[PDB]
Amino acid sequence: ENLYFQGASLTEIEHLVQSVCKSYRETCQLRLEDLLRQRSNIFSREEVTGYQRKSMWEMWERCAHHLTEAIQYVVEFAKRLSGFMELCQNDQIVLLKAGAMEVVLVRMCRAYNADNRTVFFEGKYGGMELFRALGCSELISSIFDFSHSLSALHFSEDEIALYTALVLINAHRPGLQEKRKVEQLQYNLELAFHHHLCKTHRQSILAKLPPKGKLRSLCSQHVERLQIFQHLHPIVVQAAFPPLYKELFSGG
Amino acid sequence: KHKILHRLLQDS
Ligand SMILES: CCS(=O)(=O)c1ccc(CC(=O)Nc2cc(-c3cc(C#N)ccc3OC)cs2)cc1
Ligand code: NA
Repeated sequence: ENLYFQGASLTEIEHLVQSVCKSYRETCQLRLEDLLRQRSNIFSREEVTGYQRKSMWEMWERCAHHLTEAIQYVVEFAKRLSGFMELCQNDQIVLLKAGAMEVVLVRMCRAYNADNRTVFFEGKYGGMELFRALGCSELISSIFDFSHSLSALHFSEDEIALYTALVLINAHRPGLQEKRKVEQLQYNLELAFHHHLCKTHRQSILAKLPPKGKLRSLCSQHVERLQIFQHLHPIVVQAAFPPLYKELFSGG
Repeated sequence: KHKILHRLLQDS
């Protein structure tokens, strides 16, 4: 079905590095150069106040829409990823349901400026205070902290490509039917990532990477906060939240 | 139901 569902040679691992990096470059939503250039474009005190005065539900809807747009690029990344389309549909959905948000959270560190603790949102950079109307301060602060920690690693685009491919191809996801096929694909993607680190003298980041339960904790907190919001504004979720967002985070 | 993911995965 795919070469990467079996043991791969060094030459095949080298090809996998290139393939993953190409798939990422074609699906990365925003260019790193564009994000870096925009660092000087910061929301004014008046703009921040405007976001803070928005209703909780208007702010949740805006953020759900932005997250859904980012997730759509992750779905395209998955489709272009060696071996992914050779998995069964059940397993493709299991992997995307569990991993799409995790991939977005990792990608987000490119849009986060560690110098002033701001994130690119709706055309400009703003601090965590921009999200005060959401009423999930702990989750927002946890996401900013995570982006800060990833930013300290100074990831290259290729490192993000390989790391996010691994976040997605996780054979430990509950519900996988063809677990052994996923395990082999994961092993080869682990080799590709570690090969690239070895070749670029970046193996020192391995001990500095987030622990696996960190991404899981952020995703669990997001689903919990959505459930609290849904109790407060159920018709907002039913009428105005993106269908893909509901399919992933509120069982449809 | 998985209405959107199935469609995105099937669209080439
Ligand atoms: C991901 C692919 S990318 O190309 O890097 C890219 C494409 C588009 C954008 C703009 C955008 O959507 N910004 C958003 C930021 C947040 C958000 C971020 C933090 C953080 N730290 C905390 C809470 C948050 O919301 C409560 C939600 S939405 C950014 C990056
Ligand atoms: Na960054």
